[PDB]
Amino acid sequence: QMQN
Amino acid sequence: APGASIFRCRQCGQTISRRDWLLPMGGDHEHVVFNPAGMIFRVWCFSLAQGLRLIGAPSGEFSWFKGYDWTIALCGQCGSHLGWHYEGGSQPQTFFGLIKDRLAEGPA
Ligand SMILES: [Zn+2]
Repeated sequence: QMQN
Repeated sequence: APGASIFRCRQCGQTISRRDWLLPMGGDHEHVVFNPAGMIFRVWCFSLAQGLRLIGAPSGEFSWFKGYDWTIALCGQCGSHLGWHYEGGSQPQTFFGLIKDRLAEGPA
């Protein structure tokens, strides 16, 4: 979801 | 009476950053990027931010900015994912990459  | 000066969390209104703190990383404050889940993000780079909570230990995996390790930045109030904190690089050592459409811009 929140990975860069 | 400026109307563009500060950025708040769009979900709760927590104070996060200021227009004055926009940082042109590689010559542009805006970077359009996608993550391994294929989500596209319009990221604004800031030298400074407040009211966040940085979670986990820094990672260099899939970093959009060469030489920087990232941590997830959540709204310290509501827990909304607002972007990432970048560190471990040079000039600058650290900065924030915040997701533009997750912030509300307005007066102080
Ligand atoms: Zn919030």
